[PDB]
Amino acid sequence: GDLRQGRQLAMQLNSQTLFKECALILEGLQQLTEAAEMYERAGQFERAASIYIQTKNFAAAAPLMARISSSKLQLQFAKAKEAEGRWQEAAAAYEAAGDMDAVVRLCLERLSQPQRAYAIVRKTQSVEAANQLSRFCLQSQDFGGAVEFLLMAGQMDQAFDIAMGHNEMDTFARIVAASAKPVDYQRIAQYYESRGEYDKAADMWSKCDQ
Amino acid sequence: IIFVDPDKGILLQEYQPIHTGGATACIGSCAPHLLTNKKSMVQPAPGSGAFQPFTSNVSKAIMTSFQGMQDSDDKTRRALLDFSFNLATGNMDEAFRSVKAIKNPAVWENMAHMCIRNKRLDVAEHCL
Repeated sequence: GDLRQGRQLAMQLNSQTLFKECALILEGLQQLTEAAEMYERAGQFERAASIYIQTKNFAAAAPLMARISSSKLQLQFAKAKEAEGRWQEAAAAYEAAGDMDAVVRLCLERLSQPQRAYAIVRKTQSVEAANQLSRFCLQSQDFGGAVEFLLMAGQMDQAFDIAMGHNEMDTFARIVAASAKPVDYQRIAQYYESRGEYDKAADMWSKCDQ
Repeated sequence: IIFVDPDKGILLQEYQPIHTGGATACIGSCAPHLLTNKKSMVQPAPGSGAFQPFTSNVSKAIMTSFQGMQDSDDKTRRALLDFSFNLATGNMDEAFRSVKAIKNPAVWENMAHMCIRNKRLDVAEHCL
């Protein structure tokens, strides 16, 4: 019970070892105001970082961001921010920690970011980020970027039907498998000969060069 | 016999045979042993042609890195299962630091005592 007296004996009888020793021994009597402060003078900044990041005290672990700026602290803080409304930080550390599909999910469902998502997956070309973008391409139409996000998302029919009409027909056939060969030009062109845009269908029929 | 660390993957402790009475499958693991299988049959009654019901087709395969475990108390179980977690994975908190630094008033029968496989004897020298 002499947390005080044992603590002053825990500075005067050590350089490092009894600092951490009495620090975890003060964890045996739940004195954070002494064990935590003699974590840093015992080099137990990991323990102080965990304790500060876990008890909703990310500002106290902000000095310990400087040596652990990892996902387990920054993304945990961002997830708490997501819980309490700051989903900007949530998607920011999602992008820091590679939660890219949730980055674009927050883009298109929480952050209201069409064009951050439309460009970041024009770059990334990931799967479920482009799926959130395929939802948003079902809500908007960027360009060949939009057909990108429809096609690498499994949203086959949407880019398909836009190609059946709209000029985005070569880039649809491109990003489904490929649009460079006479065989694919013939087959997607026959799709157009059945489903409108016969003009450019016969045009690439001629680009087949029979 | 593997203490899977939740961080660094599967980390292995020992290769303990199941071959305990024609046993080729481990169906469980109690505290002092591992509950492996056995041949499933009906024992004849002793001294007669009758058949006693079988006791259990479950061979309790004694576990080998855990020495002084099974004849001993259950402070042994915690202490040295924890030490063998420190064996396969590699740690120091459980068998030593978690039991020093808590203000735990007793005199245990086995604070920890197989702990020499991580090279420490005093926990089997002042407890034992």
